[PDB]
Amino acid sequence: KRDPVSGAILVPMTVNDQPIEKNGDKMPLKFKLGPLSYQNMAFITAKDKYKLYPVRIPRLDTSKEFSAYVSGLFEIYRDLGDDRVFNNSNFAKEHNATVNLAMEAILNELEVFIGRVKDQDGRVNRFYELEESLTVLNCLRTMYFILDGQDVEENRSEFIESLLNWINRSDGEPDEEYIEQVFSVKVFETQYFWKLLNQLVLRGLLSQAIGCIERSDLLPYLSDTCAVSFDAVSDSIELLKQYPKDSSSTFREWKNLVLKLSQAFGSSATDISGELRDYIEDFLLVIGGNQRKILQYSRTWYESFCGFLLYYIPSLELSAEYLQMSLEANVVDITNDWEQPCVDIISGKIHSILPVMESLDSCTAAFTAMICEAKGLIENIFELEDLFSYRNGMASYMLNSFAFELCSLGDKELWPVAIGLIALSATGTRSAKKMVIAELLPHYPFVTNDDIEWMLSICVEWRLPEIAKEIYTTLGNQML
Amino acid sequence: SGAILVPMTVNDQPIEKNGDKMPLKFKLGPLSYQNMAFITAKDKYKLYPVRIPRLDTSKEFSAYVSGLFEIYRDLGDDRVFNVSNFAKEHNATVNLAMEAILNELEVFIGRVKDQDGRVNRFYELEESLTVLNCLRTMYFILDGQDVEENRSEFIESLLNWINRSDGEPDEEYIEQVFSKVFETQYFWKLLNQLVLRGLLSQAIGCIERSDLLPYLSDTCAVSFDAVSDSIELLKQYPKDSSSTFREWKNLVLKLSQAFGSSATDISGELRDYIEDFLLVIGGNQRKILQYSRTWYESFCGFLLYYIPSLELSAEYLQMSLEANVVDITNDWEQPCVDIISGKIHSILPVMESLDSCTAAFTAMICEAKGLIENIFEMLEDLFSYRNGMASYMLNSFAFELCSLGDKELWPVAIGLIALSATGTRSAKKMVIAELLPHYPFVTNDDIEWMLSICVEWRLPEIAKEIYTTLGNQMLSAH
Amino acid sequence: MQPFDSGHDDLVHDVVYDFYGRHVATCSSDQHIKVFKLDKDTSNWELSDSWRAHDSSIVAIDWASPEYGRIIASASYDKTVKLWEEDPDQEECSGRRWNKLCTLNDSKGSLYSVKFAPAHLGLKLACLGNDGILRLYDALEPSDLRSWTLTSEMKVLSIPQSDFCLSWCPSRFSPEKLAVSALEQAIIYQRGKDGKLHVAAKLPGHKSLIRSISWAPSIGRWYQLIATGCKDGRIRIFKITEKSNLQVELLSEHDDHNGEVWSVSWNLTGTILSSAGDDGKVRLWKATYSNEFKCMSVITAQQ
Amino acid sequence: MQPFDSGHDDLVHDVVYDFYGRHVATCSSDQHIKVFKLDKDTSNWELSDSWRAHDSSIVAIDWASPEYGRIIASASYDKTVKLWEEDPDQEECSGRRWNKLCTLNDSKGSLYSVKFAPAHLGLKLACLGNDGILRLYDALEPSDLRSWTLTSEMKVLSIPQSDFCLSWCPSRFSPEKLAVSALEQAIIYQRGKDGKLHVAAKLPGHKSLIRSISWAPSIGRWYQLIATGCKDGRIRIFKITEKSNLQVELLSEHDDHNGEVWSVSWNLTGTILSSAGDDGKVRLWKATYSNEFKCMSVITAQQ
Repeated sequence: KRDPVSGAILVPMTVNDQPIEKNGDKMPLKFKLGPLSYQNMAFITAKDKYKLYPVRIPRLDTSKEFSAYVSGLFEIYRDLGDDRVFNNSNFAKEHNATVNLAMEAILNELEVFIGRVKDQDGRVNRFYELEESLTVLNCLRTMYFILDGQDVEENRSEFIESLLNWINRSDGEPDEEYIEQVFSVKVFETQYFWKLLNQLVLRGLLSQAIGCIERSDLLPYLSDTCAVSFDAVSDSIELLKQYPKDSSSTFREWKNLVLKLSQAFGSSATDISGELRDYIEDFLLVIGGNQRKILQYSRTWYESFCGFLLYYIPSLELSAEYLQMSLEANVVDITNDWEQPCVDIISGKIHSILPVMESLDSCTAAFTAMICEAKGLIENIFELEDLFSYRNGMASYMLNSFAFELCSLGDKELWPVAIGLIALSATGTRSAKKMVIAELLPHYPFVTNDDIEWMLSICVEWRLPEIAKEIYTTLGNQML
Repeated sequence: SGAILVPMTVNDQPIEKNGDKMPLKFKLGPLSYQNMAFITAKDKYKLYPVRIPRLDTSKEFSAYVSGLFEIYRDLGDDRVFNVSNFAKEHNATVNLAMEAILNELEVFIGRVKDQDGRVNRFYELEESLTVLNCLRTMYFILDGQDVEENRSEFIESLLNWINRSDGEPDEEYIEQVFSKVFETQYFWKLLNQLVLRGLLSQAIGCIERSDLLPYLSDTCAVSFDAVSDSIELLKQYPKDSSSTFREWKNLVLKLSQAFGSSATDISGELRDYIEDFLLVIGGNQRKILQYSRTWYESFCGFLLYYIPSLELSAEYLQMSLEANVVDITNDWEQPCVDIISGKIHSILPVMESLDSCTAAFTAMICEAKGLIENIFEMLEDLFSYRNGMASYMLNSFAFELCSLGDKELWPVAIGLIALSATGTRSAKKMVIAELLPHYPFVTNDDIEWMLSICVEWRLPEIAKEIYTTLGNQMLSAH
Repeated sequence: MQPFDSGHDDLVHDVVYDFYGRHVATCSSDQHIKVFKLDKDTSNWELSDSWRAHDSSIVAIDWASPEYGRIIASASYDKTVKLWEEDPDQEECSGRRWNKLCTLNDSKGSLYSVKFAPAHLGLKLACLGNDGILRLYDALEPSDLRSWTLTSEMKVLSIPQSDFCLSWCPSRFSPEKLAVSALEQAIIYQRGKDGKLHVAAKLPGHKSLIRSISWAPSIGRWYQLIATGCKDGRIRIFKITEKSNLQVELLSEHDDHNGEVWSVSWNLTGTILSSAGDDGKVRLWKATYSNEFKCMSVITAQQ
Repeated sequence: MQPFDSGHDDLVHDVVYDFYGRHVATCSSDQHIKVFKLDKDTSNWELSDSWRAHDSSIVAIDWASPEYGRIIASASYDKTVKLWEEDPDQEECSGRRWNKLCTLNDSKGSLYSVKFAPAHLGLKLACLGNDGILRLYDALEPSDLRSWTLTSEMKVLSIPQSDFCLSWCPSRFSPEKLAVSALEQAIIYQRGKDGKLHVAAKLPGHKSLIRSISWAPSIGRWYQLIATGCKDGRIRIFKITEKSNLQVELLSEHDDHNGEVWSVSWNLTGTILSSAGDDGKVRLWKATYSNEFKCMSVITAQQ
C-alpha cells in the first residue's frame, strides 16, 4: 500500500479531503514538523482554504509491539556489557560465544515481534518489511554467527540447521497450495513432479520430499514394472530419511553410499520408461551433489546455494564459487529487498546490508550494526566536538540515529532506551554525550513524579544541574 | 558458448561449412605450444599442429615471471600472515613488494608495447595494472588506517590509478574543444573534469587559454579576482598535509561564499558556470556528481575535495554509481568497484583471465597482507580449495609453467611448489617427483640442477630413472 | 488523520507548535489568534480559545519556552508585535483566556516575522518588518513579563514583492546567533564579544524571494544546518561551521518541487527536514552518511 | 602453426607424442607407421621414418617410457599388436630404422586400442579388440625386449558398429589400474591384492558408443579424473576417489559439441582437457575452484 519512485515513499495527505486540484492555481502549501512524530501539521495560506491538516510521518511505528520490541532489544544491548565492543586468550573464544548468543537473542525478539504483528491486522505492510529483515538476519547469522571464521566442519548441526531455516523462511515456497496443484486434474510423468521433488531436496525438505514419492509411483509402477529400479528408488528414500545433520563424518560415509547407489543404478536394467529412467538418474545425481544437476532443478540462486552445501561439498571455502554458479543459473530477484543483502552477506561486503535494513526498520538496523561491530565484522576507520556522524563507527551512527528518532516518538517508556543508547555509545567523548543529553532531556514527556526523579537523576549522573534549574524554574510555572 | 574462438589455421582449414560432419581428433602435447589435430577420414591426411590459445612464449614473459618470483622468495616469512611492530614492519615490507610487482608489470607492459606484435596482449596487461593500481591505493598504503596517516602516498597513488585507467581527457579531445567565445558548456565540463581528476596543472592551463585575462579583466573586475585567486588555490592544493587541506578547503569555501553573493557584471550563464566551478572545488557533492563522466571521477573528486576519509568510501561509491553506472566494456572497472567495496576475492577470476601469472602473485600478496585467507577444514595431496586460494593459483601457475617448454622457468616452477606457504612436505615431494622427469634438460649444468633437486627432496628412484634415461640415449649414439 | 476546521474567516498565515507538540497556535488575516489542544483520549484537535488580537493581518506567531510560562508572541501588519500569556482563571473559548502582556510598537513598518530566542538565552525574542530593521526584545526581568526592553536594532536592508524570515540558532552549546532573510538576501547575525550583533555570514545562491528559512537543532554535531525555501523552486541546505568566524558550505540543493518552496521546517532533533510548495506536495529529507540529503517520503495534498 | 602432410595414402587413425613432445608416431589404414621429428632450428615437423607395419588398418599406436628405450606399439585390424624399437644404426627414412621386437597374436579379433602402462609398473602394455578380451603383456625381462608374456586376460564384454578404448592410470603414487571402454560400457580394472585384475568400478551414463577415454595425470591431487568422449555428443568427466573400493562421481558433462565427441585428451599435468568432434571444433577445459569444468578456449577447423 506504499510506492517509491524517487527512492522516496509517495503518499496521500488525506484520503477524501485533499485541498489541491491540479487545475487549480498554484498554492502556498505550508508544513510544520511537530515535536511529536505522529503529530505534525500542514495548512495553506490561500482564500477559502482554512482547514488544518494534521499529518503523521510516513511509516511511523506507534504500536505497542514495537515499544516492546525496542525495549527487548535494549536489554540484549546493555546485557552484552563490555562484549558490546571488540578488543586469558579464551577472551576471544568467550567473546564470540556470548555475542553469537546475543544474536540468537535478537533473532528471537524479532520473531516474537513478527508474530505479534501478524495477529493484529493493521497494515500488512509492516509485517512484510519485518519478515524481510528477519530473513536477512537469518542469513547473516548462518554465515557469521555460528562458525566464527571456521568451517562447516566445526559445528555442522548448528550450521545446517540455521541454513535450512533461512532458506525455508525466505519465501513460502514450495507452498502446500502449489503441492496440491501438482496432484489434482498421465501418471505423474511430466517434469512438474520431479522439478518439485528435486526442489524439496535442494531445500533440505526431505520429510516432505519422501512424502511426495509415497503418494504415487513408488509402490505401484515400480514394484510391478521394474524390480531393479524399485530397490534403487526405495533405499534412496531410506538414505534421505537419514541425511547426516550432526556428524561431518557420517556425511562423508553418507555421500559415499549415495554415490555408490547412483553408480549401481546408473548402469543397470531399465525395465521402465526411457523418460522415467532419466528422471530417477537426475534425482540420484542431485542427492549426490552433481553441480550440473543441482543448478538445473534450482528455481532461485539460493536454492542452488543451499544444495551445493547440502549435497556437494559443505565448506564455506567455496561459498564465493557457489554463489557465482548459483547467480549465473538464476539472477537476483530485485522484487524483494532481502535477496540482494543476502548475496552481499554471503560475499563479504556486509556494510551494504545496513542501508537496506535501515529502510525496512530503523531500529533493527541499528542493533544489527551494533552486533556486527561487536562481532568485529565492521569497524570505524575514521581519522566544536560532538559525534553523530561518519566519524565514529557506522554502527555508532545508526544507534544514535535511532536514539534521536525515539525522542520524537512520544513514548516515555522508551526515553530511557534512548538516553541509554547515547550513554553506552561504544565511542564518542563523555562530554560529547553530555551535550547531546543536555539538549534531548528537556524534551522528556514526564507525567508522574517518578518520571521527574528519573529525569533529574540523569542531570546528576551527567552533571547537568543547570538543566535542573530549568526543570524547577518550569515546575514552578506549570502549576500557575 | 563461453570463452574464445580461433582459426585452427588462417588460410588452410580442412573442414568446409555445411559438409559431412567428420572425425576431428586432437591430442594435447607435452609442450603447450606444440599440440596436434588431425582427421580420420578419406583424403584428409594432413596433420595440424595447434598451439594453446593465448600462450605466452615471449622472452618478456619469462623475464616477467622470473622477476616476480624474486619478489616472492625475497618476502621470506613475510609471504605469510601471522596473528606489535611485527605487524607494522610486516605491512611495510609487503606494501613494498606490491610496489615491486607493479614495477615488474609496468616494465613488462612497456616491453610488450615496443614489439608491434599482438597488442591484444598489451591491452589485457594494462587492464591488469589498472586493477592493481586500484588495489594498491585502497589496501597497500594506509594499512587499515585513514587517508590522514599518509596523505601524499595515498593521493599520489589515487591520482595515478585514475589518470591511467582511460586515456581521457586525451589531448586529442582537448583540441577539439578549442576552435562566440568559450562560454560553452563543453569548456566547463572539461575544466571541472580535469579538476575532479586532480589534473590541476592542466586545468589551470585551459583557463589561461581564453576568458581569464580578457573577458574578465575587462568586463567584470569582481569576478576577475575570484577566478584568478581561485586558480592560485589550485596551484597549491595540499597533497602532503591533512592540516593544510582543512585550511585550504576553508579558503576555498571562503572564496565561494564571497563570490556567491556579489557583483555580477558578467553573463547570466557565465555567472553560474563559475559558481559551479567554485562549488566543485569546495566539495559540493551535488555538483561533483554533476560534472562526472564516470563513477570513478565522482569517487576521486569526493576524496579530493569533499572529505578525505575512507570511512565514506562505501557511501562515495554508491553516489558515484547512481550518477554513472559501471561500464562493462572494460574488464577492469568492476574489479575496482569490488576492491573499493571490500569483496576482493572476486577480483581474482577476472585477473586470471587477463594474465594467469599476475593473478597468481596478486593473490599471493593479498594473502600476505591478510586480505584473503583459506577457511577450509588416507593420503592427502593438495592443489585444491583445501589450502588457501592463493596457494591454488600459485601451484596452478606452477603446473602451467611445466608445459611451457621454457627451461629457464622450470626453477620458478619447482620453486613455487617448494615455497608453497602450505601443503605437506611429502605432498610437495610427490608433486615434484612427477613434474621433474619432464624438465627440458639441454646442458650438463641443467642435468646437475635436475639431479640436485632429487637430492634436496630425496628422490633416488626418480634420479636413477633420469640416469638410465641419459644412459640408453647416450649409448644409442654408438 | 482527518483535517479539522481552523475556524478562521480570512486566510491562515502561520501555525505553530508549543513545546511538547500537544498544542498549536494559529493566526490569520481575520485578525484572530486561535489555540488548539490535542485532547488525549479523543486524539482530535479542539479549540482552546480564540480572540481578536490585532487590527490587521496577523502574519507570524510563536511560543516561548515552558520554562517561562505559557507565552505567545504575534506579529501583525498593523506594525505591532503583541505578547500574550494564558490566564487559567478564565474559561476556555471565553475569548479571555489569554492576556496581553504588552505591545511593542517601535516598528514603523508592517511586521512579517517573530521568533522567540532559545530559552537558554533568557526570555528574548526577535521581529522583522518593512522598515528592514531587525529588533531584539528582552524580558530582562522575568519577574514581570510586561516589561520588555529593546535589546538591539540592525538595518538588515538599505531602502524599505517583499518577504522576511527569522530563525535563531537553537543550540545552547553555541554562540548566540540568528539567521535573517530579506527579499533574496539571507544573512546570519552573531553576538559579538562586545555584546552587540554583527553580520557574521551570508547564504548565497538565492535567485529570488526567500519564502522560508529554518535553522536546524544541532544535537549531536559540531556544525550548524539551516535550510531555505526559495521562490525560485529550490530547497537549499547550508552547513555553517565556525573555525569565531563562520565557514559556509552548500550541502544540498533540491528542485524536486518545481515551483516556489513556501515552507521549510525541521524535526525536533533536527534529523528530518520538511519542504512544501506550489506542486502541492510536502517532502521529507534525512541526511546520508556523507551528509547529502535524500528524500525519504512525499506527502501530497493533490487530488 | 602451418599444417604438414602426413604422407599417408589412406586414412590416419592415431597420432601420438613421445615423452618430450619432440616426436610423433602416426598410423593409417594404409598399413604404414610414420615417425616425425620436430627439427630444433627450423621448427618444422619432418619425417624420421615410414614403413609397412601391418597387413590391415593400423588403428592405435603408443610410445614406451624413454626409460626402457625407443619403443612403439601398434594395434591393427589384422588381429595383431606389434612392438618396434628404433635401431639408430639405420639411416632415417630408410624404412628400416625401426625393428620389430615381436608380434603378439593371441587376439582372435581386430585390435582397436593399445596403451603402455605407466613406466613405474615396468615394461607393460594392454590391448583390446573385437573379442571383447582385455589383454596385458609384460616384458618381464627388460634385458631382452623380444619376450613378452601374457600377464592377464579379462572378458570386458563377454557377449559381443562398435568401438574400444584403453587408458591406464598414470599416477605412480596410486594402485595399478586402467580404464576400458567397450561399446557403451566403461569399466575400471584395479590390481587386486592377489596379483590379478578385478572390476573395481564403472562409469555410468553413456547412452551410446564411447569413442574415446583418457585417464588424467593426477599430479597434485588424491582423486583420479577420467574423461570420455561419447558418440552421444557428450564429454563426461568422472571423479574416482578410493576410500579399497572406488567411489565414482560425475563431475562435468558437456554437450557443446552437438555431435560425436571423437577425441578426448589430457594435459601433461592433467590441468587442461581437450575434446574434438563432428562440429569440427576442439574445446579446451580447465577446472574451477569447485572442480566443475569450464571451457577456456575453442579452436575451429571450419570454413
